[PDB]
Amino acid sequence: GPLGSRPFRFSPEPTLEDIRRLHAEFQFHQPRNLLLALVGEVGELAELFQWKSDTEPGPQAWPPKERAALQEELSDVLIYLVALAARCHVDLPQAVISKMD
Amino acid sequence: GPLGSRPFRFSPEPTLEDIRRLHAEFAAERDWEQFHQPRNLLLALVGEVGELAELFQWKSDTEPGPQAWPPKERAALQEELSDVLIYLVALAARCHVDLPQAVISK
Amino acid sequence: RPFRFSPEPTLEDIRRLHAEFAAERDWEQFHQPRNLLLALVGEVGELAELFQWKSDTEPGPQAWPPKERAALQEELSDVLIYLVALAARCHVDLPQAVISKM
Amino acid sequence: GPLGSRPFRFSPEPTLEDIRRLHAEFAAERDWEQFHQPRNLLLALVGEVGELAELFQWKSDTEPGPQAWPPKERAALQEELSDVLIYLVALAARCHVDLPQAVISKMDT
Repeated sequence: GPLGSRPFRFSPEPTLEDIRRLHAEFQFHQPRNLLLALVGEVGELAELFQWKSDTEPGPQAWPPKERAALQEELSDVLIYLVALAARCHVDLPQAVISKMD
Repeated sequence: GPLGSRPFRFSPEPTLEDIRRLHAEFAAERDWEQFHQPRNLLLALVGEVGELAELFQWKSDTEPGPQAWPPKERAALQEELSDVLIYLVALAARCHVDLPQAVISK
Repeated sequence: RPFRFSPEPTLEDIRRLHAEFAAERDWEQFHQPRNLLLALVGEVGELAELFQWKSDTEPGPQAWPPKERAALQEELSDVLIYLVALAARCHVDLPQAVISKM
Repeated sequence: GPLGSRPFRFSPEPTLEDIRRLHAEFAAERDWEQFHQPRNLLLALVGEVGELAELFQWKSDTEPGPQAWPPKERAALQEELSDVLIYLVALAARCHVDLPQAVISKMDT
């Protein structure tokens, strides 16, 4: 019915290419520095779930404030991941295809 | 000159959404959804982040750069980078977070 | 004065000290394997942050100024404590798993 | 009963200092001190944390549980927990941080 279960989907933009072009528009962008920075954000992301066990409600039912924190940490991880991949000259989008075979 | 010249770029596709749907299909087709719970995907991502760090662990800061890494290492790097990306996408989708939008927002 | 770790506390001391700090707070419900594992990943992240701005220059962390060294000690010990807590929750004898690993 | 539970405890040794020495000896024998710079050890630690995370990734916490896993898995667990501790010890030492003392200092507040 009209009140439930629309499928979840991502917006079509920005794309991985757009995201990279945005990062460079914003030294310390050495591979290991970006890798360490990624690890730090992955840690932030993990902090949000550490005490969130089975006995509790999942992320799509978390309070708007909590969800906002989740969107931020997920975002940070992606940003450094794109930056790192770019820096390494790895065609990230393609790498995903050259994988699934 | 007409030599080592290539303004590195990402291909215009797959898009993050293409990657999501792509991975969603691959899973639904194998009945993997049961494993795709948030903490599971989070821990899977951490596992892949560990694999990626392994490629850089003994690599010095003054060295050439991943760009100049032998081909076998460059291939491993491609795989791990994209392994981490796939799980990050799976995790955001499972949490119903529109990743692309959260990044421009960020 | 050659560098060394102090003789104690030991890993067992650490396990004990942590086990009591939490008990005196009724935190046992929070010490489930995956919870502790994720908390540990969280601290490894804090530790990583102290080094992303750096580079392995000859003068290492040993020459880091006071505030930065206090921070490194803190994050390092934060990681160790959750690791100890995780091992205990898993009934893994960490000290022995180590020697038996050589 | 006789087949019921019992208090869990770590062995009295090796100590953290003992572990630092054993690892130092190992890197000495194989000549790895040159690769054991702080950032290398951190990233190596991150790698082992990844190995450890893999053992738990598809396991719920309301499931059998580690103290009940198959011996082969419990063996892998022991190995990965050890790997994380070893690099942690190595990173600390390489940074001249008295790890045990840092714990005490922490507990003081």
